Parts: sequence; structure tokens; C-alpha cells
Amino acid sequence: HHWGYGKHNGPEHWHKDFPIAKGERQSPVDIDTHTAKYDPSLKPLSVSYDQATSLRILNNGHAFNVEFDDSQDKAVLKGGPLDGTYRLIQFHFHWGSLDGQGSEHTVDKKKYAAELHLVHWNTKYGDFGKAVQQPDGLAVLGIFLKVGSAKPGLQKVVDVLDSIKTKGKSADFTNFDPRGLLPESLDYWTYPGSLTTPPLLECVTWIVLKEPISVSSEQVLKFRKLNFNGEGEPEELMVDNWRPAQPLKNRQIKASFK
Ligand SMILES: NS(=O)(=O)OCCCCCCCCCCOS(N)(=O)=O
Ligand SMILES: [Cl-]
Ligand SMILES: [Zn+2]
Repeated sequence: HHWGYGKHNGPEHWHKDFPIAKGERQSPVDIDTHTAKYDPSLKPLSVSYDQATSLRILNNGHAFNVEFDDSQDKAVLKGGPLDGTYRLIQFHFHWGSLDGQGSEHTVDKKKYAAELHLVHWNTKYGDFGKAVQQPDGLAVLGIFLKVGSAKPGLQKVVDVLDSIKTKGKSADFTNFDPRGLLPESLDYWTYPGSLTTPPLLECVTWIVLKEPISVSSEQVLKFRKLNFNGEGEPEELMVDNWRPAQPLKNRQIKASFK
């Protein structure tokens, strides 16, 4: 009985094996655009993905991960609410069975068709492992996806999904440039949160971009063709692999824009 997104192992069940699920700084959260406050103290955000090196893509039975070589200081995120340097280790998506849902974070309760998460760990901690043991060990850049025009930079990921249909499958995936997944504006909302999947560790400084990127219906449709199950097992389409908004509690969401 592993955690998942179904009726018996979904988000409402996670708290049992991971009690932190009802903790003080859980993610995602609804972003009330009116209560969020512009924060002058925020330094401009710096996203340097020019030397990013993807290695492979994997279907972990929950979503698919495009992994990067974080052994050197290549793809890094800095500035903004962040202190020091954060290194890109991987990115993945959360999407729905329908365009009307899929994103984890919401803006004034609005749910986007999907959400992109670029995961980075604080280099002051050496590696990813030691970083997820720190309140500021991680920084995740979240980008909303809506259905409309196709996103050219995403097609390479799309055409490769066929090779990793089922849980456990992986395929080499080099030279993928994540800069092709970024919207025009770096305007964002930021707050202290956690991983949205178990172990739901509260080590994350979330940075959610205001401007969503648009992908085509055909692109998101292929995401939906993926499987939760492993090869040779009953087909369970990989859809609605998103955790709903959690209590904001003792927190304030700051805006990088006025
Ligand atoms: N293997 S290790 O010791 O180096 O580290 C274990 C960490 C376990 C947790 C891994 C979590 C990885 C991110 C999952 C998605 O999070 S989200 N959706 O972006 O909030
Ligand atoms: Cl199901
Ligand atoms: Zn995620």
C-alpha cells in the first residue's frame, strides 16, 4: 500500500505515514492575489540555465522526472527571496484528467491545467540529501501551464514519453534546455513551504511565477497517456497527480511585483 493519488492512498491518506502532512508550512497553498504583499526586500530573481545538463527522464509511478547533472555549478537559481546559490537537480509536472484542473498551487482559487516544478537544492549544504534536512535546503520554481498554443520547448519531452509509459521505465535524455519552458515574465509570488509529495518535507522556499506558459491540448494529452502502474499490469492512466491546496496557517505570501 504505497502512497498515490487514488481514493485509498491519495492526499487524504498521506498523513498516516507522513504526519508532517498536517504540519505548519505545507504546500501547495491557494495564492490570494489580494492578500499577497509586494516585498521591496526581494532581490531580482536570477535563473541561469544556460549550462544545464539533462541526463535522463524517468517515470517514477507518480510523475516523470527530467534529471540533471548537479555535480558542478551549472543550472542555478539565485536572488529573489533566496540567499546563496540553489542548484537544479530535476523538474517534473503535475496535471489533470481535464484542462480545468491539474495545478497544485492555485491563484484566487483558479486551477491551471498543469504545473511545472523545477527543483533546486541549497549548495551551502553539499548535496540534495543533506539539503532536505534544512528549513531552507530547497527552492522550487513553479510554473503554471494552461491549454492554448503549443510550447515548442516542451515537444522534446512530449515525444519521449512513449518510451517511459510505465512506472520504473527511464530513458537517456541529454541536451534538453529547460530555458525553453520559461514564460516571458519572472514576476512571482513566494512563501515558505514543503514538498507536495511524500515525504512532504518542509524545506522549501516556493517561487511561483505569475505568468503561465501555454501548451497545446495535444501536448497535455500525451502527458495523460502515461501510466501510474508498471509494465504488464492493469492500466491506470497517470492523471490528476496533484495535491490540493493546504492551510496557509502562520504564513504570508509576498509578491515580487507591485
Ligand atoms: N535520496 S536523497 O536522500 O538524496 O533524498 C531523499 C529525498 C526524498 C524526497 C524527494 C523529493 C523530490 C521532489 C519531489 C517533488 O516535490 S515537489 N512536487 O516539487 O514539491
Ligand atoms: Cl484510480
Ligand atoms: Zn511537484
